[PDB]
Amino acid sequence: RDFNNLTKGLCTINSWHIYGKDNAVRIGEDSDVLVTREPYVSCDPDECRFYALSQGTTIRGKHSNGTIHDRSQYRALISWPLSSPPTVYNSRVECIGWSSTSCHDGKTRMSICISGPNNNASAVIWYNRRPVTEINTWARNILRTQESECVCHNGVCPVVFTDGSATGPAETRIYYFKEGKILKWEPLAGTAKHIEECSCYGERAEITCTCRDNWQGSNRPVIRIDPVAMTHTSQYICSPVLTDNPRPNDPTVGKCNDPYPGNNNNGVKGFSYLDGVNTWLGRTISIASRSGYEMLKVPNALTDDKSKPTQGQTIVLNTDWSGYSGSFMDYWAEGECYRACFYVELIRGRPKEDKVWWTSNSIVSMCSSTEFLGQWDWPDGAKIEYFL
Amino acid sequence: RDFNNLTKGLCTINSWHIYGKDNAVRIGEDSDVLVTREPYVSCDPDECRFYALSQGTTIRGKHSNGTIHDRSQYRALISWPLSSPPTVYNSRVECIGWSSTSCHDGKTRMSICISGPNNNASAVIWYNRRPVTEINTWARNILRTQESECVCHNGVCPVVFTDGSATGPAETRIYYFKEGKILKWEPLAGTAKHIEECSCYGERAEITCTCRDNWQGSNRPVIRIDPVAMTHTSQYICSPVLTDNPRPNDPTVGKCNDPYPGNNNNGVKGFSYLDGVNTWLGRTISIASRSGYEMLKVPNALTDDKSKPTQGQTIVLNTDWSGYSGSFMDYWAEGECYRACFYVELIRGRPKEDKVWWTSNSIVSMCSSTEFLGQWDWPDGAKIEYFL
Amino acid sequence: RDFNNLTKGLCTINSWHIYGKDNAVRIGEDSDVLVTREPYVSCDPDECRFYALSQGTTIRGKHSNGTIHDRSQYRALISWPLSSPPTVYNSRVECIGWSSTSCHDGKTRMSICISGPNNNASAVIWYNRRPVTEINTWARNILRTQESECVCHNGVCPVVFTDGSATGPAETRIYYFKEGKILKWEPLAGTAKHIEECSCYGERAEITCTCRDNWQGSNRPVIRIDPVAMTHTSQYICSPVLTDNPRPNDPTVGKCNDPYPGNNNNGVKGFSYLDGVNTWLGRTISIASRSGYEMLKVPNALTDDKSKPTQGQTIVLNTDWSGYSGSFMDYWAEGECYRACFYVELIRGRPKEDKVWWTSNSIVSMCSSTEFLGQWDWPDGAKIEYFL
Amino acid sequence: RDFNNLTKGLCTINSWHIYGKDNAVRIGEDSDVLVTREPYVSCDPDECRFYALSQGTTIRGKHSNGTIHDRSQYRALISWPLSSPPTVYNSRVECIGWSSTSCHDGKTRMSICISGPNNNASAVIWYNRRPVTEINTWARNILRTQESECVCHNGVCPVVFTDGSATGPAETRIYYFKEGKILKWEPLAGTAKHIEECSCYGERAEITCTCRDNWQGSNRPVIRIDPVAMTHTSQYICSPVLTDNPRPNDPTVGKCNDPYPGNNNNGVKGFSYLDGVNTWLGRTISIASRSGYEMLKVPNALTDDKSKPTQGQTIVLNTDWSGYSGSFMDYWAEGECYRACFYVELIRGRPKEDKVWWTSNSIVSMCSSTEFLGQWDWPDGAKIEYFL
Ligand SMILES: CC(=O)N[C@H]1[C@H]([C@H](O)[C@H](O)CO)O[C@@](O)(C(=O)O)C[C@@H]1O
Ligand SMILES: CC(=O)N[C@H]1[C@H]([C@H](O)[C@H](O)CO)O[C@@](O)(C(=O)O)C[C@@H]1O
Ligand SMILES: CC(=O)N[C@H]1[C@H]([C@H](O)[C@H](O)CO)O[C@@](O)(C(=O)O)C[C@@H]1O
Ligand SMILES: CC(=O)N[C@H]1[C@H]([C@H](O)[C@H](O)CO)O[C@@](O)(C(=O)O)C[C@@H]1O
Ligand SMILES: CC(=O)N[C@H]1[C@H]([C@H](O)[C@H](O)CO)O[C@@](O)(C(=O)O)C[C@@H]1O
Ligand SMILES: CC(=O)N[C@H]1[C@H]([C@H](O)[C@H](O)CO)O[C@@](O)(C(=O)O)C[C@@H]1O
Ligand SMILES: CC(=O)N[C@H]1[C@H]([C@H](O)[C@H](O)CO)O[C@@](O)(C(=O)O)C[C@@H]1O
Ligand SMILES: CC(=O)N[C@H]1[C@H]([C@H](O)[C@H](O)CO)O[C@@](O)(C(=O)O)C[C@@H]1O
Ligand SMILES: [Ca+2]
Ligand SMILES: [Ca+2]
Ligand SMILES: [Ca+2]
Ligand SMILES: [Ca+2]
Repeated sequence: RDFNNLTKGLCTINSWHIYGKDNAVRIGEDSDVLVTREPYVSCDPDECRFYALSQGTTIRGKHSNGTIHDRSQYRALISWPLSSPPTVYNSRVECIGWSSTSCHDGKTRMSICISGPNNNASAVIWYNRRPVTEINTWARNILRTQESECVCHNGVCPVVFTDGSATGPAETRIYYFKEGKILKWEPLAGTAKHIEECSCYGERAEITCTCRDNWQGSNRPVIRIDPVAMTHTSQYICSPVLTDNPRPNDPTVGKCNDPYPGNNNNGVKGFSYLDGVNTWLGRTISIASRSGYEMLKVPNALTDDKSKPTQGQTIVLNTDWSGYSGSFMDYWAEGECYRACFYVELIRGRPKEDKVWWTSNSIVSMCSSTEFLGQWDWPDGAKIEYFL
Repeated sequence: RDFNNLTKGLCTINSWHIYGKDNAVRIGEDSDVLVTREPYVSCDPDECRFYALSQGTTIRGKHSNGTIHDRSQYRALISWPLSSPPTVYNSRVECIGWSSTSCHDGKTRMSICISGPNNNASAVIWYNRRPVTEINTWARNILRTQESECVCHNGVCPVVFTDGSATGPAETRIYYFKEGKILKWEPLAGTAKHIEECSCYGERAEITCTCRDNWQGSNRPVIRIDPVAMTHTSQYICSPVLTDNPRPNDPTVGKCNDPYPGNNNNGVKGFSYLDGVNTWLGRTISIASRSGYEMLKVPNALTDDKSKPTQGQTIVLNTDWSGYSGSFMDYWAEGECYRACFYVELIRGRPKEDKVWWTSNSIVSMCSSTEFLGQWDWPDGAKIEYFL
Repeated sequence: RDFNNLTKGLCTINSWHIYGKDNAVRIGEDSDVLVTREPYVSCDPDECRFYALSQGTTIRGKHSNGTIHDRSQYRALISWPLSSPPTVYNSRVECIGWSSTSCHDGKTRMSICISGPNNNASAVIWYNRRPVTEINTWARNILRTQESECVCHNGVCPVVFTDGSATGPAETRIYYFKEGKILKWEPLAGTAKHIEECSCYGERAEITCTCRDNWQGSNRPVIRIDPVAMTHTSQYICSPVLTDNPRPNDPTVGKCNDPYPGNNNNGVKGFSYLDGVNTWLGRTISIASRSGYEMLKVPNALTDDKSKPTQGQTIVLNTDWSGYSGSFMDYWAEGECYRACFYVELIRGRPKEDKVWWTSNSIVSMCSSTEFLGQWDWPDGAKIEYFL
Repeated sequence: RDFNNLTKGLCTINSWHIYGKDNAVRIGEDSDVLVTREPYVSCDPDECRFYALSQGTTIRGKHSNGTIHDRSQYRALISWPLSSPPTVYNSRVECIGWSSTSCHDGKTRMSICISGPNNNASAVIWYNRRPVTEINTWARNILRTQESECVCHNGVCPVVFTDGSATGPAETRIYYFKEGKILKWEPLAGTAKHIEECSCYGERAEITCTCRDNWQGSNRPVIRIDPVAMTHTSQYICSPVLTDNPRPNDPTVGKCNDPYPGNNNNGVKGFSYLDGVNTWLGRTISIASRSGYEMLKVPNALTDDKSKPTQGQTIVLNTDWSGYSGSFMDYWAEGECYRACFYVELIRGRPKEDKVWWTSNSIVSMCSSTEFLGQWDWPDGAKIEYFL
């Protein structure tokens, strides 16, 4: 009933514990599970849920053929109970479209879906499950947003959008929403040169987003937002522990204010928690494909251009498929600190497994522990041969 | 807890944004989706839902054979969560029958289903999910009603019924319900010559219904209802932009008080928003079949017999199947005006696609934006060949 | 929150309107619908539901083979939303067993299931969805009860049980429950000679049950219960309009205090509303099998041994299968009178349709109207050939 | 809203009445039922539910192949409505892992799941459906817990864990949780020599757990816990009525403080109610396999090393498969005493039925009656041949 404020710091991250896993592809082999991609997790004050972009067809359905494609009229933001699969029967549609974000402000939820042709897309902003505001494309080139949850502070929920080229300069804007209405927007500033798919979290009245530089950067750009002043800055993770994909091999020195070069015109959505010595980065294990997943403790990664790992945890083996990854937290949990969480999208099917005509995924997520817990690896678990 | 009153005017309609889409036929290829037709959308104070007439069988079911037929003992008004498909497992039965309307009065919902043989049908009026009033056929020839939501003002919810010929004069009545009980009824008056399937909306204490003249009219008849005085008038859309189907080509001058001739004994359910310069008409793109769908801004369409379009938006391409269309609004949304919405029924199967033995549909709906948003088209999306 | 009292009389029954229909066999041809039999309907203060005895298998399932049998360890009382089918996914288990009754007292629901071998059955009485009281077989021969709803007055809910022979004298008891606990029980008294499967309703502080005399009677026995005094009487419907099945042809004079002879050791569950001139009897149309269903207005049927029909309504054609029938009312509806309702079980499969190895049913129900409504017939609607 | 206290004694157990049965394997032959094992039952103040460890696949699914294995990344604690089957669509995930316990403290529920590799497992303790505490393996050898409900008193919920060898001494700890946080833990004390899979219940401020001595004991070890002092003792059931499996034949004298020998390195989860003369033991009927199930009244079983049965009830015939068994009660029921309940896991498939490639189960549960009720037997009911 009151707006949530980001009054807590991050809990100390000494390891990662299992939080949720839906095993959707394994289950959907013989049940009515929707084809998805671009998943995430997001909490309300009373419940945490899985989110994704449906493809408007089940995996066993004949319409799963062609679901490698990102943008169609048959996609929607859906949510469903934590660690359940996204089924026809339990999935709740938040809005229609092929790019999305969602977050709860303490009173109710804002959800945003973008749809349309590449040269004529529009965002619709829903609040309390009703449409409130619409925003037309400004650069006529795939208006797109975070693909993971936004974050609110005292009713203000900033959102990062990009419109324009994926392979060159583009037009990124930060919109400050309150009750679904635009209070303010700003063009991107600071030293980040290209922004896509920001993964955001909040602590002590500041919002930190780790994004994707698709054009040039194999280091990740970072936007930090003041939701009270409604202003921001941007830079890159200084660390030579490079966290995009594909990427070149790790150097000994990163770049703070420019893209680390070697790979152009590609990338993957990812995240980090940047908190002094309590800093952890996620990356694919493979430098070449969306394969494996690990967390690395890299003290002062944001500001130290020579920072290297001091601790890690494997999440997905390099012999298993990963995908997108992003940040969320339960802002309504008990205790004195916010417990960092993340999910990894485990992509199955095309293009890496082309004996099937579909592309989908399942989800695994973890939250931080102050213990030093033993590690397991967490693969999707399905046998593609079963679908043949 | 208090009855809703129609105290707001329409918001300015500068374009249409995507509101919901269930992709039911695509999904139902490989999941337990009910065969439907005659869908619509209707809001409660806390939730908006999809509605339709079930055929009492799934699409993949063997009993889907013969579902081209309109009236059987196996039909029911069902509702289900917005943008979900109507499945066996999530569909809520409102009442039994093969013609329906439904609306929430601010306190609770009235639903009306008609059933019976052609010469002996009866309406049952449910209120708060209990049967309250029954009305026997008066002309012994397919008692039938709106096939989209009714509208209430201070507890009074008028409903348009017709009984008698589809190809000649018939007996249309306006019933004024309150808490499921008949306060009053009137025979149709004014200059409309035949009435079927009224699509209604409310603003500033007046209810406007755009209907179907099946007998002679390719322009659409309009009934306007005063729910306080419980009186009405009727006429036609004066505009030469003709909105029934099938229809002749558009002339340069319409008819205000008579059917525009050229096509007899056929039609399709449709709608309009008639609000001075803020007037938008829906129509099929094709003059010959239920094919394509567009919105056209036609200032003063109701009263100006030479009014032509000043703006439009394609909703469904002429190379895709459409169907019935109708009006609803979220009367319980925030803000200072009512946002116009509509749905289009996207019919698949018979008679146009006769390699399958069924007829069903999916739903797409839009609401108005005060922005000038880019357009997409929104087809059903299923491949009939998959069902062979 | 207070116990319901039976303070109203019956509404005037001038005809019957459609109330609910699940089309379960049609739907279950291609969806996960449970095999059932012995269905009924029962209301809570906020909701009316369908009830039946599951067979613990779907209709398309291989375990549907053998479901002609009445009593197994795999049966349960289930309930589900009105006019939905009883599916694996929406069916709520009330208790385990192969004979049941259920009713809401205004505060919460009592449900009773009997299970066990023929010579060692026991009833368990649940109240507020917890087990409270148990009753062991007293005659060691299929302890059994109503197979339709019980009725409560000020917290007292009487229930009719029988234990002993189906083809000879047996031991019938009336148990008076309050909050799941036995206040009192009585052995059957009056002139009814054999009692099974009582269909009960309540009005003006009196409960009337129309039952099945399996041993000798083709007229139906009637128990009338005073739930305040906790006493009862019994007799037969005096009317020569005979309402059991199988039965001989109607005579011109019935029997008030003895079984009307001609058919031994068989019958079907049925019901009536006995209310002076406002008296309506249900029966199968066929005298030989569970085929067709009609309602007949038979003024003073209970007390007039020459009473004949003055009005009727066909519910199911004689060319369609029927089955069990029973009474319920919405005791929590608005208005000044209780509206009589009933359901008919539409049995499909064995023994009448033996090309399938299963037996199941769907449900149709009607409530009374004070109008003289036109009639339709309401068959199950499934094609058995589809299941071959 | 207040913590529950164990203020009542056990009701007198004169027999066992049927409480719930899901028939999951029968149903899942033709519906989307999850593969499970290690089930139990547990009540909240408003609802009792079935619980089990999913295998993250349906039974008909191709991924059911290999589900004989106990520990994978695809397992989760799920719960679902009482006597329903665990389906994809109705199952709620409590946490991720391959060993679990769960209990409600009167205010909210604690659930515990352990996951990880054998040498590096960890428990996560959820409370109010959020992760609160984590515990790393202490002996690096399959950290594991009860596989049935825990019990709380004034907010304190003790839990028994074991880590280390299954075939030798191991390290068992009793953790005392309150609101998901560790108040205290103790190493196992008393004369029990090996502890696994404790089945617990509470009465008069004391918690009694009957466990599994896998290493040496065919009598069952017992831990009794004081949740106020947070202290415990342990011993064995003195009775010569031996209740583990496999086991040697019953002797005439048991052992109170040592394992009864004859069978090493194997066992099954089981339970008892130890209450002076009101003492009942469950066991498999077979001494060799998980076959049959009976309850035996064995006065003073705990303390009398010559105690023999005075009464019994067969639950599952020796010609039917059983499995794990455990205790729960509805601590929130009305009345003056706690009614003892239990479930039996009915395992189907491997290793005993190896013509199928899966292993799963269904559930049956009973609660005590103060009547002397007739008995039935309660098999799983599925035909394995149907799955071939
Ligand atoms: C809105 C949209 O189409 N987003 C798509 C993006 C963009 O193509 C890139 O961010 C380049 O801008 O990336 C994906 O293709 C990918 O890499 O898996 C998936 C995603 O659906
Ligand atoms: C999941 C999986 O099998 N990953 C393998 C990948 C992929 O096969 C290709 O990168 C895709 O083209 O290749 C590796 O050489 C790599 O990139 O580190 C090794 C890894 O074992
Ligand atoms: C009650 C009823 O049968 N309504 C049917 C109507 C009427 O036939 C026409 O309005 C003529 O009166 O139109 C349809 O056939 C149609 O055109 O798709 C469908 C609809 O189910
Ligand atoms: C969805 C679709 O394919 N529509 C086509 C229709 C139909 O084929 C017929 O009208 C049905 O008989 O025909 C058109 O000539 C028309 O009417 O404008 C062109 C349009 O492309
Ligand atoms: C408890 C029980 O077995 N009830 C069964 C009864 C009894 O056999 C009769 O009432 C004779 O007592 O009738 C049926 O067989 C029937 O006629 O369709 C179905 C029902 O399940
Ligand atoms: C549903 C149905 O087909 N009913 C028919 C029944 C059954 O075939 C047999 O009674 C069953 O053995 O037979 C009749 O002669 C009858 O009894 O009145 C006519 C009726 O048309
Ligand atoms: C955590 C774990 O693996 N538990 C497994 C246990 C242990 O192996 C034994 O208790 C020996 O410690 O027993 C089972 O194998 C069994 O006997 O059916 C099933 C269960 O899943
Ligand atoms: C369910 C079942 O069939 N149980 C039978 C079992 C099993 O076949 C084997 O014990 C498994 O190997 O064997 C018995 O000799 C036994 O142990 O008492 C008899 C019993 O009838
Ligand atoms: Ca990049
Ligand atoms: Ca027309
Ligand atoms: Ca009889
Ligand atoms: Ca053992």
